[PDB]
Amino acid sequence: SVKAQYKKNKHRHSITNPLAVLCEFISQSIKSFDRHFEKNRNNALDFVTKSYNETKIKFDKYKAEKSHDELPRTFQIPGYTVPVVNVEVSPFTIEMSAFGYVFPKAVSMPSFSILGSDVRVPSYTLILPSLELPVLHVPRNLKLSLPDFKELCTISHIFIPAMGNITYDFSFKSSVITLNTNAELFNQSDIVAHLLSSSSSVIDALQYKLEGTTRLTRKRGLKLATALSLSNKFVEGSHNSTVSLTTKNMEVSVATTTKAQIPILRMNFKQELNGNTKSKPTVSSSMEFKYDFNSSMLYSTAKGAVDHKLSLESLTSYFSIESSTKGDVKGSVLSREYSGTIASEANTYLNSKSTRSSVKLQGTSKIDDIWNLEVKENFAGEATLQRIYSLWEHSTKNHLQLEGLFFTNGEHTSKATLELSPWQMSALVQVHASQPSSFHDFPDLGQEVALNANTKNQKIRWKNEVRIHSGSFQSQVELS
Amino acid sequence: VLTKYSQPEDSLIPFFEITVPESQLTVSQFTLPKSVSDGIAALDLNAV
Repeated sequence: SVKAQYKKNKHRHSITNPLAVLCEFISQSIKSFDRHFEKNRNNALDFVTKSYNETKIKFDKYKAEKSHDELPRTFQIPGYTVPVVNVEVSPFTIEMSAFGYVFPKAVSMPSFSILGSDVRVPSYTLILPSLELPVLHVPRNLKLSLPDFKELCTISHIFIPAMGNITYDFSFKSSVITLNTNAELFNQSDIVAHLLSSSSSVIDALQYKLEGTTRLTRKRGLKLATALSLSNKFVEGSHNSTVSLTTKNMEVSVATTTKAQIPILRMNFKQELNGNTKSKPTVSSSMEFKYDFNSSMLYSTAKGAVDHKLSLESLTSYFSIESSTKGDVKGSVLSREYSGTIASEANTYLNSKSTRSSVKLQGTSKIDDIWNLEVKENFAGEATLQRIYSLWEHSTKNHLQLEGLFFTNGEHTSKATLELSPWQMSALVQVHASQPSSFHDFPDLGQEVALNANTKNQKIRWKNEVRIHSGSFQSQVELS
Repeated sequence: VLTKYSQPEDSLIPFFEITVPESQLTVSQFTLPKSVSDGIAALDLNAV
């Protein structure tokens, strides 16, 4: 028996949404434009008086005006009526002075009469001097102020569905299986959802319970709170997501909790996310993961934990970022122990004056007591508006082989640093930190560079040493 | 800003050094998504 009944409701809420906040907003720019206009007039002022200086002595005194005068250009447009869209166009008059060359004159245009609020007629009054008289003076005080655009500042009906209940139940009868899944949804004003699935069977794996709630309001922010829970013998899930919008501040809480029920692999993790943000945005992320491997047939097992913690501080003053994670793991494979772990720490501080970055890394892993000691994978660098410093990776490698004659191996560098400042340049590089071993005395190296520069002051030291079997060579170079 | 005739220790050539001292540029407080206004139009981000 399958149910899909649905009570149709075409009615909807029409929430009025104001737009006048936008309507005044651009209008605010207009007022600035208004004063900007008089600034333009000031620029025009810097010419107008001078232009007056070029008019009188050419027109008022010299006989060069009032010769074959013409009627001033006056163009009239009668108003019109449009009943379909109901628009009244007022008569419009355009005036140019006849004297000169189509020089603009005083223009004045009011607003028209239309239907609704779609466009705005540019009603203004600009006054400009006429060349028919020698006196030219643009009124700086008289500016041009256009009316603000009224593009439906209060007319807007956001449509919100006013719905019934979405009903869908699935029920089936048999002799070995019994499923009764019910899904319902409430849509009258807000978002209220819940799912229920009931499974009954002879087999334990086929019999379980699934349920979940989902709520989302709209009246006061979009506050969501969805939690899930699975009742199964093999999957035990508890997922918790709540997003709260209190119309002033947002909150996110993700409590993810699920565990595995596999006999040969006991995995158990955990996820928590709280993106809290009230005054300064911040991130609280810490990822948790545990696992348990055991293979009797393959005589292998693995047991470790992997975790991370993320810290973020979006502070208005500075921004410091914190991250670290651990990849710990242990195991035994064919009567041979397995090890290996990871440690991370990347500290990166930023500022408008100085920045620092140091990366600390740990990868000490061994394969059955072999090839280990990978330590000190750190490097640091600092940049200031007075000094620069860098010391990059200078790790060490010292590993042991358990097959043969206990062969030792590993080659690495020493510290090697760069120092920068006005009048002081330093390059102090010691490198070639090798490890001699068996098989005819593996070479032992080493190299030192001392560069010290203060413009003309130049100290250069270069030392090298090489060791092979039953011999050696060393060389030095010095510039003072 | 100072100007001085000097003789460097690691440079046998005398020079003239013009030095602008340290400056502390002042960056006044400002507001972020509450109500922005750049001298042209007041924009209320909270209202929108």
